[PDB]
Amino acid sequence: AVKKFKPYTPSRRFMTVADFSEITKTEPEKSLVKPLKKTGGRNNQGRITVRFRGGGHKRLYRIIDFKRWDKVGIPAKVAAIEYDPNRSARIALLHYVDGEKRYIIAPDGLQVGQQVVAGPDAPIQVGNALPLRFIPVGTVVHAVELEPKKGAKLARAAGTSAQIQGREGDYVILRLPSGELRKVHGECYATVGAVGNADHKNIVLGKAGRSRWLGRRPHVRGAAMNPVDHPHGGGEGRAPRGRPPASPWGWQTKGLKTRKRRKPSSRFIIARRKK
Amino acid sequence: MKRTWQPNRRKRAKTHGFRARMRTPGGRKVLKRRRQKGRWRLTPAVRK
RNA sequence: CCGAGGGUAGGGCCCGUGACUGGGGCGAAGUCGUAACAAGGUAGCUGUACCGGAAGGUGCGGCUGGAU
RNA sequence: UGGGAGAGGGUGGUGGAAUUCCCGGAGUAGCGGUGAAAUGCGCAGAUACCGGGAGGAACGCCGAUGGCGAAGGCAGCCACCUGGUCCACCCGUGACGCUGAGGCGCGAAAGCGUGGGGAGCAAACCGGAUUAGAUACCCGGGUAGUCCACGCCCUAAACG
RNA sequence: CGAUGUCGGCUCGUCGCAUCCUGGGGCUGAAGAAGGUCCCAAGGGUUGGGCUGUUCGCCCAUUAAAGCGGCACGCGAGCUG
RNA sequence: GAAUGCCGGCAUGAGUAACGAUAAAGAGGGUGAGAAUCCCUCUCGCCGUAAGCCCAAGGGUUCCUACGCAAUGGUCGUCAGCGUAGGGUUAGGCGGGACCUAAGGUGAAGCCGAAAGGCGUAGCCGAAGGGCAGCCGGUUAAUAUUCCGGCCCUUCCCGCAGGUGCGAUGGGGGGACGCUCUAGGCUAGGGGGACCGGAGCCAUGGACGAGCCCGGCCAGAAGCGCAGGGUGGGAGGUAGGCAAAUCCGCCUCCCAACAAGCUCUGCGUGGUGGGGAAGCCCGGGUGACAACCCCCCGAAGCCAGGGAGCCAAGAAAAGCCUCUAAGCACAACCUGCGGGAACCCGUACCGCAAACCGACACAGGUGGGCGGGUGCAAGAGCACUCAGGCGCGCGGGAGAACCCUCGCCAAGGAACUCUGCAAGUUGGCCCCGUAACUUCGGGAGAAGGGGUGCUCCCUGGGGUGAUGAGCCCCGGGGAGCCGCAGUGAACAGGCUCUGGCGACUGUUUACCAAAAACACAGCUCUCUGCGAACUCGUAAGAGGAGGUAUAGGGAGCGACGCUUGCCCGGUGCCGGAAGGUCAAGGGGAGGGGUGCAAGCCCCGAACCGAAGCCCCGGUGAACGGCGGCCGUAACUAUAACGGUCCUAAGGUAGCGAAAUUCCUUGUCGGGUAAGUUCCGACCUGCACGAAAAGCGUAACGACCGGAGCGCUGUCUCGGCGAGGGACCCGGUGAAAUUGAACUGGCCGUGAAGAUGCGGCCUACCCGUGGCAGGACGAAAAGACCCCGUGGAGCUUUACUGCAGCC
RNA sequence: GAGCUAGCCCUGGCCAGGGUGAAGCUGGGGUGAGACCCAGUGGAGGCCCGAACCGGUGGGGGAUGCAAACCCCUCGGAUGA
Ligand SMILES: N[C@H](Cc1c[nH]cn1)C(=O)N[C@H](CO)[C@H](O)c1ccc([N+](=O)[O-])cc1
Ligand SMILES: [K+]
Ligand SMILES: [Mg+2]
Ligand SMILES: [Mg+2]
Ligand SMILES: [Mg+2]
Ligand SMILES: [Mg+2]
Ligand SMILES: [Mg+2]
Ligand SMILES: [Mg+2]
Ligand SMILES: [Mg+2]
Ligand SMILES: [Mg+2]
Ligand SMILES: [Mg+2]
Ligand SMILES: [Mg+2]
Ligand SMILES: [Mg+2]
Ligand SMILES: [Mg+2]
Ligand SMILES: [Mg+2]
Ligand SMILES: [Mg+2]
Ligand SMILES: [Mg+2]
Ligand SMILES: [Mg+2]
Ligand SMILES: [Mg+2]
Ligand SMILES: [Mg+2]
Ligand SMILES: [Mg+2]
Ligand SMILES: [Mg+2]
Ligand SMILES: [Mg+2]
Ligand SMILES: [Mg+2]
Ligand SMILES: [Mg+2]
Ligand SMILES: [Mg+2]
Ligand SMILES: [Mg+2]
Ligand SMILES: [Mg+2]
Ligand SMILES: [Mg+2]
Ligand SMILES: [Mg+2]
Ligand SMILES: [Mg+2]
Ligand SMILES: [Mg+2]
Ligand SMILES: [Mg+2]
Ligand SMILES: [Mg+2]
Ligand SMILES: [Mg+2]
Ligand SMILES: [Mg+2]
Ligand SMILES: [Mg+2]
Ligand SMILES: [Mg+2]
Ligand SMILES: [Mg+2]
Ligand SMILES: [Mg+2]
Ligand SMILES: [Mg+2]
Ligand SMILES: [Mg+2]
Ligand SMILES: [Mg+2]
Ligand SMILES: [Mg+2]
Ligand SMILES: [Mg+2]
Ligand SMILES: [Mg+2]
Ligand SMILES: [Mg+2]
Ligand SMILES: [Mg+2]
Ligand SMILES: [Mg+2]
Ligand SMILES: [Mg+2]
Ligand SMILES: [Mg+2]
Ligand SMILES: [Mg+2]
Ligand SMILES: [Mg+2]
Ligand SMILES: [Mg+2]
Ligand SMILES: [Mg+2]
Ligand SMILES: [Mg+2]
Ligand SMILES: [Mg+2]
Ligand SMILES: [Mg+2]
Ligand SMILES: [Mg+2]
Ligand SMILES: [Mg+2]
Ligand SMILES: [Mg+2]
Ligand SMILES: [Mg+2]
Ligand SMILES: [Mg+2]
Ligand SMILES: [Mg+2]
Ligand SMILES: [Mg+2]
Ligand SMILES: [Mg+2]
Ligand SMILES: [Mg+2]
Ligand SMILES: [Mg+2]
Ligand SMILES: [Mg+2]
Ligand SMILES: [Mg+2]
Ligand SMILES: [Mg+2]
Ligand SMILES: [Mg+2]
Ligand SMILES: [Mg+2]
Ligand SMILES: [Mg+2]
Ligand SMILES: [Mg+2]
Ligand SMILES: [Mg+2]
Ligand SMILES: [Mg+2]
Ligand SMILES: [Mg+2]
Ligand SMILES: [Mg+2]
Ligand SMILES: [Mg+2]
Ligand SMILES: [Mg+2]
Ligand SMILES: [Mg+2]
Ligand SMILES: [Mg+2]
Ligand SMILES: [Mg+2]
Ligand SMILES: [Mg+2]
Ligand SMILES: [Mg+2]
Ligand SMILES: [Mg+2]
Ligand SMILES: [Mg+2]
Ligand SMILES: [Mg+2]
Ligand SMILES: [Mg+2]
Ligand SMILES: [Mg+2]
Ligand SMILES: [Mg+2]
Ligand SMILES: [Mg+2]
Ligand SMILES: [Mg+2]
Ligand SMILES: [Mg+2]
Ligand SMILES: [Mg+2]
Ligand SMILES: [Mg+2]
Ligand SMILES: [Mg+2]
Ligand SMILES: [Mg+2]
Ligand SMILES: [Mg+2]
Ligand SMILES: [Mg+2]
Ligand SMILES: [Mg+2]
Ligand SMILES: [Mg+2]
Ligand SMILES: [Mg+2]
Ligand SMILES: [Mg+2]
Ligand SMILES: [Mg+2]
Ligand SMILES: [Mg+2]
Ligand SMILES: [Mg+2]
Ligand SMILES: [Mg+2]
Ligand SMILES: [Mg+2]
Ligand SMILES: [Mg+2]
Ligand SMILES: [Mg+2]
Ligand SMILES: [Mg+2]
Ligand SMILES: [Mg+2]
Ligand SMILES: [Mg+2]
Ligand SMILES: [Mg+2]
Ligand SMILES: [Mg+2]
Ligand SMILES: [Mg+2]
Ligand SMILES: [Mg+2]
Ligand SMILES: [Mg+2]
Ligand SMILES: [Mg+2]
Ligand SMILES: [Mg+2]
Ligand SMILES: [Mg+2]
Ligand SMILES: [Mg+2]
Ligand SMILES: [Mg+2]
Ligand SMILES: [Mg+2]
Ligand SMILES: [Mg+2]
Ligand SMILES: [Mg+2]
Ligand SMILES: [Mg+2]
Ligand SMILES: [Mg+2]
Ligand SMILES: [Mg+2]
Ligand SMILES: [Mg+2]
Ligand SMILES: [Mg+2]
Ligand SMILES: [Mg+2]
Ligand SMILES: [Mg+2]
Ligand SMILES: [Mg+2]
Ligand SMILES: [Mg+2]
Ligand SMILES: [Mg+2]
Ligand SMILES: [Mg+2]
Ligand SMILES: [Mg+2]
Ligand SMILES: [Mg+2]
Ligand SMILES: [Mg+2]
Ligand SMILES: [Mg+2]
Ligand SMILES: [Mg+2]
Ligand SMILES: [Mg+2]
Ligand SMILES: [Mg+2]
Ligand SMILES: [Mg+2]
Ligand SMILES: [Mg+2]
Ligand SMILES: [Mg+2]
Ligand SMILES: [Mg+2]
Ligand SMILES: [Mg+2]
Ligand SMILES: [Mg+2]
Ligand SMILES: [Mg+2]
Ligand SMILES: [Mg+2]
Ligand SMILES: [Mg+2]
Ligand SMILES: [Mg+2]
Ligand SMILES: [Mg+2]
Ligand SMILES: [Mg+2]
Ligand SMILES: [Mg+2]
Ligand SMILES: [Mg+2]
Ligand SMILES: [Mg+2]
Ligand SMILES: [Mg+2]
Ligand SMILES: [Mg+2]
Ligand SMILES: [Mg+2]
Ligand SMILES: [Mg+2]
Ligand SMILES: [Mg+2]
Ligand SMILES: [Mg+2]
Ligand SMILES: [Mg+2]
Ligand SMILES: [Mg+2]
Ligand SMILES: [Mg+2]
Ligand SMILES: [Mg+2]
Ligand SMILES: [Mg+2]
Ligand SMILES: [Mg+2]
Ligand SMILES: [Mg+2]
Ligand SMILES: [Mg+2]
Ligand SMILES: [Mg+2]
Ligand SMILES: [Mg+2]
Ligand SMILES: [Mg+2]
Ligand SMILES: [Mg+2]
Ligand SMILES: [Mg+2]
Ligand SMILES: [Mg+2]
Ligand SMILES: [Mg+2]
Ligand SMILES: [Mg+2]
Ligand SMILES: [Mg+2]
Ligand SMILES: [Mg+2]
Ligand SMILES: [Mg+2]
Ligand SMILES: [Mg+2]
Ligand SMILES: [Mg+2]
Ligand SMILES: [Mg+2]
Ligand SMILES: [Mg+2]
Ligand SMILES: [Mg+2]
Ligand SMILES: [Mg+2]
Ligand SMILES: [Mg+2]
Ligand SMILES: [Mg+2]
Ligand SMILES: [Mg+2]
Ligand SMILES: [Mg+2]
Ligand SMILES: [Mg+2]
Ligand SMILES: [Mg+2]
Ligand SMILES: [Mg+2]
Ligand SMILES: [Mg+2]
Ligand SMILES: [Mg+2]
Ligand SMILES: [Mg+2]
Ligand SMILES: [Mg+2]
Ligand SMILES: [Mg+2]
Ligand SMILES: [Mg+2]
Ligand SMILES: [Mg+2]
Ligand SMILES: [Mg+2]
Ligand SMILES: [Mg+2]
Ligand SMILES: [Mg+2]
Ligand SMILES: [Mg+2]
Ligand SMILES: [Mg+2]
Ligand SMILES: [Mg+2]
Ligand SMILES: [Mg+2]
Ligand SMILES: [Mg+2]
Ligand SMILES: [Mg+2]
Ligand SMILES: [Mg+2]
Ligand SMILES: [Mg+2]
Ligand SMILES: [Mg+2]
Ligand SMILES: [Mg+2]
Ligand SMILES: [Mg+2]
Ligand SMILES: [Mg+2]
Ligand SMILES: [Mg+2]
Ligand SMILES: [Mg+2]
Ligand SMILES: [Mg+2]
Ligand SMILES: [Mg+2]
Ligand SMILES: [Mg+2]
Ligand SMILES: [Mg+2]
Ligand SMILES: [Mg+2]
Ligand SMILES: [Mg+2]
Ligand SMILES: [Mg+2]
Ligand SMILES: [Mg+2]
Ligand SMILES: [Mg+2]
Ligand SMILES: [Mg+2]
Ligand SMILES: [Mg+2]
Ligand SMILES: [Mg+2]
Ligand SMILES: [Mg+2]
Ligand SMILES: [Mg+2]
Ligand SMILES: [Mg+2]
Ligand SMILES: [Mg+2]
Ligand SMILES: [Mg+2]
Ligand SMILES: [Mg+2]
Ligand SMILES: [Mg+2]
Ligand SMILES: [Mg+2]
Ligand SMILES: [Mg+2]
Ligand SMILES: [Mg+2]
Ligand SMILES: [Mg+2]
Ligand SMILES: [Mg+2]
Ligand SMILES: [Mg+2]
Ligand SMILES: [Mg+2]
Ligand SMILES: [Mg+2]
Ligand SMILES: [Mg+2]
Ligand SMILES: [Mg+2]
Ligand SMILES: [Mg+2]
Ligand SMILES: [Mg+2]
Ligand SMILES: [Mg+2]
Ligand SMILES: [Mg+2]
Ligand SMILES: [Mg+2]
Ligand SMILES: [Mg+2]
C-alpha cells in the first residue's frame, strides 16, 4: 500500500513512497554485502555507452542465491525480510539448519519464521524451489532458470511471475511476465509463487530530485539538439520530426524490430509477446 | 578569476615525467627528439 | 476619559446598469424534415453515456403506461 | 428451548456446454448475410469435419402463475464466515412500544479514478444496403465499456 | 566596400520663404464684427499633455499662432539605443 | 622608396594621460653627502568572522645579521622580498616511507590485434580514507611537539620469571561507516565578583571610596571519583563457513539480564614541573614569596562505535582478537620485568598574498582550523572596539568649467522616458488584523494599523544553587520623565489590481541572450526472453547489469484538471510458405577456335536458384493531410435545407485581430480629459486546433505586457553643498597615430562634399584651459552585397562510395 | 593536451541564525466498531527569511582598465538536482 504525502511542498503533492511494511530487518548481513563498483554508464574504455547515468545513492550489493539447487533437501528458516537497493523486489534472509545463511528474492506471501526447501521432492508451497518438471502444470512461479544450472534469469522484478502452461518432452512451456510463450528445459529450477512488492509500479517519483537519487541523470530530447547531435536536431523554432523518428544513431525507433533473425533460441519461442 | 595554470607537482610528474614518456611509443619519440635536438632538459623539472 | 462625526484601509449584503452572450415565452401568414398519438410505419417511455442540421438515434440496464 | 425452507449476503475453490483465436490432420469452391442484396471473408486454401491448446464471460435441463431480501437486487456445483424469517412448546422479561424532522448506512444501469483482464457483445466510429434522402431501423466491421480489485458517482417507469 | 554608422528621440542651433502668427496692403458675392483670396514682409514668435520606437498622424486642453522645408532625410570622436 | 614588407635605430603625440582602491594624516628627535618617503617617540585615522593568528597546496632562500644603492621599487631612498658576503632548517612519538587497501593504474595465468599495441581474475602500485607511540614550559639574531627541562609512551632484539597446545599470507569475528533530529554529563571559550595579588592614581567642580586601573592560570603517570562507550554466561548436538577447528554459524537446554560484572575512552583530581599582568625603569629588569579562589553562561568540540526517526538504504584491506594445518612440542607464543636497539625524507621563510595562479610589488582567483567584548530579538549579520595588524611606495597647493561617488532642496508629483530606467518610499522585532481564488498546503510578511526610550513602584514562572540567597533567562501590571524624533546611530520588504508564457525547485550561450529555451516528475508509442535490445571497440573485452519485461534501450509530449475527432491513396514500420522480378552458383539444348587424331580450350538456350523491390493487408501519442461552385426561407440580409465538381479524407471539441490577423490604430465595450498599448467582446481565422498536443488551471517567476495607490531631482527646472579627479608647482613619464606641411571663410571648379585649384573675403607672431562641426578624423585589407569553376558546417527521395545490417 | 572547462568514478570537508509546523505518537471527543474532530507532543520539506559559500538580475562606473570580463549599488539560490 503506497504511502502518500500532504501537499506541504509542491513536490510532496504527488510524491509517493513504498510502505516498507513487510520489512523486518533494517541492516544487511555483513558476510553477504560487497562493494558495488558504480560505473556511471562508462565502459572499460572510459566512454559513456549508456547515456544519462550516474550520481545516485551509494549501495552495497547483497549476494543473492540464484541457484538454490546448490542445497537440495537442506531446509531453511525464513529469518528476516530486508530492503535491497539493487532490485525492485525485497529480499529474504534464510537461516539454513545447515548453519549457512543466504538471501533469496522474497516471494509474495513469504512469512518470517516459515521454512522453505529446494529439491525434486519439495512441497508445492511458496518459497520452495524445484526443477520445472516436478511443478504442477498451472502454478505460478518465479526466479526461473533459462538453462539448467545457469542461474535464475526470468521473472525477478517486483510483482512478476511466470506460469506453467504445459509439458512437451524434455521441455515445459512457460508464459513469461511479458506474455511471451516459451519452452524452458524441465530440469531448470524455479520457485513457486510470484515476486513480492507488487505495489512497486504504483510509486510516483514526485520530483526531479528523486530520479537523481536513483542514478538517473536528465534525459535530453533529440528534438532539443542540433543536427551534429541527433537526427531530430535543428530547425527554426519548434519542429515536427520531419523524417521517421530516429535514435541518436539514425535507426528508426517506432516499430522497427531489432531481434536477430537467425537466432537459435527462436526454435524455443512459441509465440512472441502480447501487448 | 581562476586562471588555467594551477601547478600541482604530482600532476606534473605523472603526466609529462620521464616514466610517463617512456611507457609509450609517442612518449619515447618525444625523448628521442628532445635528445636529438640537444635539449638540456628532456622532461619538465619538478621537485617531489 | 467617553464622545456627534470626520479621515485612512479592508470586508459583507442589496439595487440599478453593461459591449456581448444563453436559452425561454408569445406571434404566424415561412423553410427543412415527420419524433410522438394506430404495431404511428424501427412498440413507447426511461436514468445515463456517446453522437447527429433538426425533431432524434444508438448503447447499457430498467418499467408496461405495449398492438398482434 | 427445539426444528424448517430459501437465486438473502461475503470469501475462496471449482465443472461442463457453447463462441472466438492458435497448432495438426483431411478436404475444395465457395462461405457469410438479407425482406431481396451488397460490403466482408475465400485457391495466399475459406466454409463444413476430426484431433490438440489458450482464454474470457455467462451458467442449459431443473425453472414454475416458484423461492429470498427493506429496497436496489439475488440462479452451475462445493466449503467456510454471516443476515433476515417462519413454525411448534407456551418456559422466562413485565408496556421494555409505534412512528420518525435532522443523522448514518445501503442503493440497478450508465458514468468516473488507479490497476488488472478482454472471449462474446457493443455506444462512438468506418463501410454496405434500404430510401426521395437515411448522420437511423437491416447487414459486415469496430474502440470505450460490459468482467475482477479498491475508491467515487447517488440517479431511474428505484413501480404495486 | 585596406568602412562615408544606418531609423526615431534628446541637446544645440542656423538658414530658405512657397508665411502658421504678429506688421503693411489691393479685390470681395467687404453693412458692422468675422471671414475669403491675392500682394508685401523672414524681425521676433510658433504651448502642454494621451496613444504608439515611431517620423507622421489621431485625440485632449489651450493658443496671436500651434507653419512647411534645407543643413550627409543637420547633429552617435555630443548623449540615448 | 613604397610590398598595413623584415630586422634594428630614432622621432611625434608630450613634459601630455598616468603614477593601480578616497582607511589619512601631523609634529618632534636621530641617522646621512643627500630625507614628505629609513629608524625612534608622541598625536590622528583604518581593519578586527580580518586587513589578526594557525595549517595544507604552490613558490624555492624570498628567512637572520653585516656592508651597500648602478639597476629593480610607478616618486624618493640612507630603506627593501634588490646587490655582496656570512649564518640559519636538529624528531623512535609531527608529516610521508620501512603498514593497509579506494577509484584508477599496472598485471603471473589467460585472451585479442598487420606491426606499434588492446584487454585481463589473482597479485602489485595507488590516500587528504583506515592504522599507529608526546604533552606543558624554557632557549636563538634566525629551528623547535625536533634542542633543553619535567612528566609520559611505542616497536624491535636479547635475557629472566610465570603462564599456555604453540603455530598462518588459511577459517571466523572485528575494523565497518548514510541523512536529518537529538539526550545526559563534560571540556574549549566566555561574562561577573563587595573575594585574593598588584605598581600606582585623587586631576578640572565632586570622589580616600564595596574608587579607578591590572591580573587572578597551564601540563601532569598510577590511583581514586564522576560520565559515557563496548560485551551475555554454561552444556550438549552439528551435515555450513571449498583442508582442520575447541573458533564462527544453526538447533536445543540451563542460570543471567534496561543489573552487575569485566573492558575501553573522555572529564576531574592527582606526586611533580611551569607560567604569571598593569604600571614603572634602559627585548630586559621590577612588580612578585604575585595571587592563582567563588558564581554564572556554555558549544557545532569530547564521552561515541550514544539515542530516535526516515528512505534515497549509506567503501575496502591491514593492524587487532580467535580458530586450528603442516610443522613443533628442551621449541613457540602469551604476560611481567630488565638491559640493549630504533633507519630514510620534510622542517627556514611567504601562504586570501609584494614571496601562490593571473607578463606587473596587478582593486581579480586560492582548500582547512581558531576568530575575543558590548549593543542591536538571534547570528559568523551590523556599529564600535581587544589582542594583533595596518594608513594601501609620489607628494605640495588651488577651490573654474566638466566628470565621477555622495548630501539637501520651495510649489508640483511620472507632467520624464521606449519603460518610474534610476532614485525615493517601505524596512527589524512584538501585538491587532488580513480578500478574491484554491490543488485546502496556501494565497500571507497579503493588505492596513498600533507598539518600541528612560525612571520609580508591585509582581508571575524558569535555569544554577539546596528548597534559600547570589547569578542568569522568559514574562506581566501600575505610575511618571524628556526630545522634532526612542529598532533615536549601522545592518533589515514599497504595495495592489489585471493579462501573456512556463506548472512548480532547478539548468544554459565561461567573456553581449537566464528566457517563453533545456531539464523536470508525469503521459503514450515502440524495441528488447537475456550470451537481451542498444552503445563503444578491428578484435578481445566492456558498459547495459552482477539487472531480467513492476526490467533495460529509443522517441515524442511535459505537474494537475477536462480532452485528444476524420483521412492508411503516397512515405515509414509491421504482417503475408501464393504470384511477378531477381545475383553468384547449378544446368548444358545448341554453337565456335584448334589438332591427323584421341583430346585441349571458349561461348551458350530452356529449367532450378536468396534477400530486396513489385504485389495483398495492417498501422497515427508513425512521416504527414484535414476543399470548392450554384441555388433555396411571409421585406432586406442570411441560409437549417438542396444540387454539383473534386479528394485518401475535407478541420470535430475547444479556442480565435491571438508570442498567430496581411488589410489594421478591424468593430464594439471598459479604463483615461485624451488609450496605435492593455483588458472584455464579436468572427471574412491573409495564415488556430487537438501529445512539433488543444482549452483551462491554485502556487511559483531577478521572465514580457496594462493600470492604480504611496513616494520621489525622472521631469517642470534647475540651485547649493561634499569629497576623488580635472587646474597650478616639485618628482617620474606612456599611447594609438604620423607622406611631408609654411594646415583660414565664402561662392565656384575639380573623380560628382577642397586648408592645398579659381575669384573674392578675412587674417600680426606663439601658447594655456575648454567644446567637438571638419580634416570624407583613429581603430579593424566591410561581417551586408556581389564576384572566385575559393573554403568549411549542416540537409536530403543530388551523385558516388563506405561502415553497419540483411 | 581534461593543472582551464564539461561529465562521471573514489575519498574527505562545508552550510551562522531565525521562521513555518506534514506524518506519527499520546490524550480527549465520536461510533456497534470505525472514518473523522480537537488539544498537546512531534520535527517533515528540490519549505520561508537571511550570512558564510555558490551565483550574475537591473543600473552606474570602467573601456591605451586595478582587470584580455574588473568595481559599486541592487538582485537569485542558500538540506539540495
Ligand atoms: N554602419 C556601418 C559603418 C561602420 C561600422 N563600423 C565601422 N563603420 C556601415 O554600414 N557603414 C557604411 C560606410 O562604411 C555605410 O555608410 C552605410 C551605412 C548604412 C547603410 N544602410 O543601408 O543603413 C548603408 C551603408
Ligand atoms: K562601402
Ligand atoms: Mg504492503
Ligand atoms: Mg503524495
Ligand atoms: Mg504527509
Ligand atoms: Mg494524507
Ligand atoms: Mg504549497
Ligand atoms: Mg504544487
Ligand atoms: Mg525505495
Ligand atoms: Mg513509507
Ligand atoms: Mg516492503
Ligand atoms: Mg544500515
Ligand atoms: Mg567484507
Ligand atoms: Mg558488484
Ligand atoms: Mg558493477
Ligand atoms: Mg580498468
Ligand atoms: Mg587506458
Ligand atoms: Mg551515462
Ligand atoms: Mg528491495
Ligand atoms: Mg518499491
Ligand atoms: Mg509513475
Ligand atoms: Mg539509488
Ligand atoms: Mg527531456
Ligand atoms: Mg536549439
Ligand atoms: Mg560534436
Ligand atoms: Mg552529418
Ligand atoms: Mg544527421
Ligand atoms: Mg528535424
Ligand atoms: Mg529546433
Ligand atoms: Mg515554425
Ligand atoms: Mg530551435
Ligand atoms: Mg527546436
Ligand atoms: Mg521549445
Ligand atoms: Mg520539420
Ligand atoms: Mg540496429
Ligand atoms: Mg536459450
Ligand atoms: Mg584548483
Ligand atoms: Mg608554478
Ligand atoms: Mg602535489
Ligand atoms: Mg598532492
Ligand atoms: Mg594529481
Ligand atoms: Mg610519469
Ligand atoms: Mg622501440
Ligand atoms: Mg629551454
Ligand atoms: Mg648541459
Ligand atoms: Mg618531454
Ligand atoms: Mg468633524
Ligand atoms: Mg421513436
Ligand atoms: Mg411517425
Ligand atoms: Mg414507432
Ligand atoms: Mg449537414
Ligand atoms: Mg448512430
Ligand atoms: Mg426495478
Ligand atoms: Mg425459461
Ligand atoms: Mg416470482
Ligand atoms: Mg410464561
Ligand atoms: Mg412477575
Ligand atoms: Mg450505484
Ligand atoms: Mg460502467
Ligand atoms: Mg477486444
Ligand atoms: Mg445527402
Ligand atoms: Mg471515448
Ligand atoms: Mg477508458
Ligand atoms: Mg414493476
Ligand atoms: Mg586604413
Ligand atoms: Mg454681413
Ligand atoms: Mg498687389
Ligand atoms: Mg519672420
Ligand atoms: Mg533670421
Ligand atoms: Mg521662422
Ligand atoms: Mg507620435
Ligand atoms: Mg502612424
Ligand atoms: Mg481662442
Ligand atoms: Mg532636413
Ligand atoms: Mg548621411
Ligand atoms: Mg532621401
Ligand atoms: Mg526616407
Ligand atoms: Mg528630421
Ligand atoms: Mg541623419
Ligand atoms: Mg544622426
Ligand atoms: Mg555612440
Ligand atoms: Mg542616432
Ligand atoms: Mg563629433
Ligand atoms: Mg565620428
Ligand atoms: Mg618603386
Ligand atoms: Mg602603418
Ligand atoms: Mg604600421
Ligand atoms: Mg615594416
Ligand atoms: Mg617590421
Ligand atoms: Mg623630430
Ligand atoms: Mg618620444
Ligand atoms: Mg594634448
Ligand atoms: Mg596605469
Ligand atoms: Mg568611496
Ligand atoms: Mg626620505
Ligand atoms: Mg619608523
Ligand atoms: Mg568581533
Ligand atoms: Mg615563482
Ligand atoms: Mg626563520
Ligand atoms: Mg636573505
Ligand atoms: Mg637603487
Ligand atoms: Mg638611487
Ligand atoms: Mg656596486
Ligand atoms: Mg626603478
Ligand atoms: Mg609598479
Ligand atoms: Mg623590496
Ligand atoms: Mg652570522
Ligand atoms: Mg623526542
Ligand atoms: Mg627496516
Ligand atoms: Mg598493497
Ligand atoms: Mg594494460
Ligand atoms: Mg595515509
Ligand atoms: Mg604517525
Ligand atoms: Mg603525553
Ligand atoms: Mg633558530
Ligand atoms: Mg592456539
Ligand atoms: Mg590470522
Ligand atoms: Mg559495510
Ligand atoms: Mg569510511
Ligand atoms: Mg541531506
Ligand atoms: Mg583542560
Ligand atoms: Mg559572556
Ligand atoms: Mg579638585
Ligand atoms: Mg589537570
Ligand atoms: Mg562529571
Ligand atoms: Mg562442525
Ligand atoms: Mg613574569
Ligand atoms: Mg624576583
Ligand atoms: Mg606576597
Ligand atoms: Mg549547527
Ligand atoms: Mg577490495
Ligand atoms: Mg603433525
Ligand atoms: Mg593464553
Ligand atoms: Mg634501510
Ligand atoms: Mg633527512
Ligand atoms: Mg621548523
Ligand atoms: Mg607578506
Ligand atoms: Mg578573497
Ligand atoms: Mg583560508
Ligand atoms: Mg612576484
Ligand atoms: Mg593579465
Ligand atoms: Mg603597492
Ligand atoms: Mg593582489
Ligand atoms: Mg579567543
Ligand atoms: Mg539591529
Ligand atoms: Mg539583532
Ligand atoms: Mg550581511
Ligand atoms: Mg593612503
Ligand atoms: Mg598609492
Ligand atoms: Mg586651481
Ligand atoms: Mg522638491
Ligand atoms: Mg502621485
Ligand atoms: Mg502625492
Ligand atoms: Mg511600466
Ligand atoms: Mg530607501
Ligand atoms: Mg533600514
Ligand atoms: Mg481583493
Ligand atoms: Mg483555503
Ligand atoms: Mg505589515
Ligand atoms: Mg496578491
Ligand atoms: Mg533617554
Ligand atoms: Mg554600514
Ligand atoms: Mg525584507
Ligand atoms: Mg492581483
Ligand atoms: Mg499559459
Ligand atoms: Mg522556461
Ligand atoms: Mg520556469
Ligand atoms: Mg498546468
Ligand atoms: Mg520548473
Ligand atoms: Mg532551490
Ligand atoms: Mg553569455
Ligand atoms: Mg557568447
Ligand atoms: Mg574564458
Ligand atoms: Mg562568448
Ligand atoms: Mg569566448
Ligand atoms: Mg551583461
Ligand atoms: Mg545570458
Ligand atoms: Mg533566472
Ligand atoms: Mg522545457
Ligand atoms: Mg501529462
Ligand atoms: Mg561502433
Ligand atoms: Mg567482457
Ligand atoms: Mg556485463
Ligand atoms: Mg556487472
Ligand atoms: Mg537491467
Ligand atoms: Mg521540456
Ligand atoms: Mg471530423
Ligand atoms: Mg495515410
Ligand atoms: Mg500506409
Ligand atoms: Mg495501406
Ligand atoms: Mg516523405
Ligand atoms: Mg516467387
Ligand atoms: Mg554440348
Ligand atoms: Mg501526405
Ligand atoms: Mg505527425
Ligand atoms: Mg484551417
Ligand atoms: Mg479574431
Ligand atoms: Mg488566443
Ligand atoms: Mg495565423
Ligand atoms: Mg504579409
Ligand atoms: Mg492586426
Ligand atoms: Mg499590423
Ligand atoms: Mg483605435
Ligand atoms: Mg485611425
Ligand atoms: Mg504599451
Ligand atoms: Mg509593446
Ligand atoms: Mg471580421
Ligand atoms: Mg484579406
Ligand atoms: Mg518535436
Ligand atoms: Mg507550439
Ligand atoms: Mg481546478
Ligand atoms: Mg496561471
Ligand atoms: Mg527560479
Ligand atoms: Mg524568471
Ligand atoms: Mg539632477
Ligand atoms: Mg552639502
Ligand atoms: Mg560640488
Ligand atoms: Mg575634492
Ligand atoms: Mg569638490
Ligand atoms: Mg560640376
Ligand atoms: Mg566645394
Ligand atoms: Mg599651391
Ligand atoms: Mg591651377
Ligand atoms: Mg588657390
Ligand atoms: Mg570671408
Ligand atoms: Mg571635431
Ligand atoms: Mg572631450
Ligand atoms: Mg579639411
Ligand atoms: Mg566624425
Ligand atoms: Mg567624419
Ligand atoms: Mg575594432
Ligand atoms: Mg574585416
Ligand atoms: Mg589580407
Ligand atoms: Mg576587402
Ligand atoms: Mg569584403
Ligand atoms: Mg559575425
Ligand atoms: Mg553588392
Ligand atoms: Mg562551376
Ligand atoms: Mg569562373
Ligand atoms: Mg566542403
Ligand atoms: Mg567520502
Ligand atoms: Mg545551507
Ligand atoms: Mg507546536
Ligand atoms: Mg514516531
Ligand atoms: Mg524545520
Ligand atoms: Mg530550508
Ligand atoms: Mg530553502
Ligand atoms: Mg528558503
Ligand atoms: Mg560553480
Ligand atoms: Mg552585474
Ligand atoms: Mg537599480
Ligand atoms: Mg549613480
Ligand atoms: Mg570589455
Ligand atoms: Mg564586483
Ligand atoms: Mg559589489
Ligand atoms: Mg534565501
Ligand atoms: Mg539555512
Ligand atoms: Mg533547494
